[PDB]
Amino acid sequence: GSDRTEALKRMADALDNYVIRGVTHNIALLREVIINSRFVKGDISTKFLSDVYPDGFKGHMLTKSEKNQLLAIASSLFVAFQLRAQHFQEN
Amino acid sequence: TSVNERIENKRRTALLGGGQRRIDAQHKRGKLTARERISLLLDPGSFVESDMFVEHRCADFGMAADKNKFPGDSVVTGRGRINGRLVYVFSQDFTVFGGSLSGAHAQKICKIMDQAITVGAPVIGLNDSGGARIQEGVESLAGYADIFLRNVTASGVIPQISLIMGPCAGGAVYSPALTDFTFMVKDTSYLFITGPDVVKSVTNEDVTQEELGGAKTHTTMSGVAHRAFENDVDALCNLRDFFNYLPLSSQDPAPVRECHDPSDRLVPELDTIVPLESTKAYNMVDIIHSVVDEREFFEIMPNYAKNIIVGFARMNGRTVGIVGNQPKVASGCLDINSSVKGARFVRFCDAFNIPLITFVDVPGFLPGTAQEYGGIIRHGAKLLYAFAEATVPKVTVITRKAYGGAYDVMSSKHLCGDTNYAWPTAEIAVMGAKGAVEIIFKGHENVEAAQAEYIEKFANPFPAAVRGFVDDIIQPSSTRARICCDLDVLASKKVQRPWRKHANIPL
Ligand SMILES: CC(=O)SCCNC(=O)CCNC(=O)[C@H](O)C(C)(C)COP(=O)(O)OP(=O)(O)OC[C@H]1O[C@@H](n2cnc3c(N)ncnc32)[C@H](O)[C@@H]1OP(=O)(O)O
Ligand SMILES: *C(=O)CCCC[C@@H]1SC[C@@H]2NC(=O)N[C@@H]21
Repeated sequence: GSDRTEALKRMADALDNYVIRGVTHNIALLREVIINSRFVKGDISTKFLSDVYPDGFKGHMLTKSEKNQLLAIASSLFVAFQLRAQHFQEN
Repeated sequence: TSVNERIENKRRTALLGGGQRRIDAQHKRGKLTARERISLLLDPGSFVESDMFVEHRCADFGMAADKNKFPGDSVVTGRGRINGRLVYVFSQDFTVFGGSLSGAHAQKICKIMDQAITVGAPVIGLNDSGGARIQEGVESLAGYADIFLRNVTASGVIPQISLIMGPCAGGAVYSPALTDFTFMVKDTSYLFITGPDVVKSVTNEDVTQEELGGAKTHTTMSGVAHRAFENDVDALCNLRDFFNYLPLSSQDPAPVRECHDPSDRLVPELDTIVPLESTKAYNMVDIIHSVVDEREFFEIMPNYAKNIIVGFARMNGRTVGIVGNQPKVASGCLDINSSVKGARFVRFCDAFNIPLITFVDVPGFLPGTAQEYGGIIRHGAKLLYAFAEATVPKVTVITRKAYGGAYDVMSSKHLCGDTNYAWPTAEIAVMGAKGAVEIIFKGHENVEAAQAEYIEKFANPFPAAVRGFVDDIIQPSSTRARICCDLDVLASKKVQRPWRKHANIPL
């Protein structure tokens, strides 16, 4: 991108639109590191990951608003399948 | 006391059934009541209860006592809808005389059986019974006979589904044998004629309740139950999903539902599934999941006769049945157990106008005295018969092996098939190169040199295709597109057959 924020935002978007299924991949780790406040500011050392994840990688941690969005999306998608299940060709 | 007060008092008792203390025990054991199960199964508010005020008329052995007068007489019957589609249900209530069958009990079930046949709607039974009610004696035996007569009459007319939600003993254990699918609940449901008490008394054998007739036995070893589910809530959730596959009656075409999965997409993942080396197995399920709409597949008997895969799926919205081999198990060979499961599935789908898709990869039959003495010949004829007599669209794709008589058993084109596709890895022959060449050139010199020439000419799908056995040889990635095209034009197919009172299956 033209600047540091544009390239990072575009990377975040590419990772969420990148479909890998059949194996275990490391997208969750890449998606969280690039959005880390130290990475965006640039306070990165060669041992960065060892201090951020001293007990291992745990996955993306949700905040209050993100949990509400995840619950709303999962609930709306659940209902969308329940409604599709009722649309038959008329007998 | 007014009549309205008496009516209200009967309504309250009918809802409690066997009483609150029994209901409390019902939950302690981890079971739902008969009415709670229906509320989960059917669309909210759609259920209408029939004959809620019927009571038994037996007066002998103290049955005339007020303490025995349970409105509903141990069954909840009525009608409703699942996703807007009409279905009839009944559920046996274990808290009232142990769920035992009375004369009036059967009568109510028969009533539902008759309305469903007349209109053309499926019947779903939730069975849980301790057997015949001995206080009435022979009245309950007539009850079973009348139910059996309806279950036979309804065969091929309306789907019949039986979900077992508890123990089942005596004559009751035969109704799931007449219906089309039997499902169970793990560690909760049982199917047996006599209990362990009789086995110990008759013969010197030691067995417990789970070993004799538990859900794990019937879904893994005897081949009686089509699938067991972990608990009551999950069992009914999957039952609603299963229901959505089937037509309401055999007079109806396979249901077609809204579908977002483009019918003309390719599946590149198929081109490399089948190894070039003949001794390397692969998972047939990977092919099935990639072809079917949105990768949804409903597998039947996942733990029984694993060498053959049968189940339900949709393609372009239309329900289809899928049958295929599993090369991972017993090299993909046919045996007694696989023929029984296959023939039963094929026949149901034909009766209710559900197209068949066949994925062939079968090297022959399982050899050995275990199968010879078991009647492998008599049993293999069941699958050949089920395909040969089918009148619904049949689309066969051969993914790799098809040796010997198994070629024709697995729905070959000459059994009135509609289309037959081969992948480039398919090989159709009476037997493999080793057997065929050593037999043809028996006692000759330089057999291995002759084998090299034989393999180059015959170890491929071409000597069959050039004779009209195969309609095309397709890149595997296009399989879904080809099948979708055939299904949407064979759906209007009609054929005639000579009249016969009934079919005569080899048994
Ligand atoms: C040969 C043939 O095919 S005919 C078979 C005849 N079948 C029967 O009569 C039932 C078989 N034997 C039994 O009764 C067994 O106990 C079974 C099959 C009901 C299973 O027993 P369980 O699941 O443990 O239920 P259990 O018998 O403990 O239930 C007890 C209650 O149910 C009722 N009950 C149990 N068995 C029967 C029965 N055979 N008939 C009528 N009511 C029964 C009792 O009223 C008893 O009352 P309670 O609430 O005060 O205890
Ligand atoms: C080697 O011993 C040859 C084994 C036979 C190959 C398989 S096993 C069962 C099927 N029957 C048959 O003739 N071929 C198949």
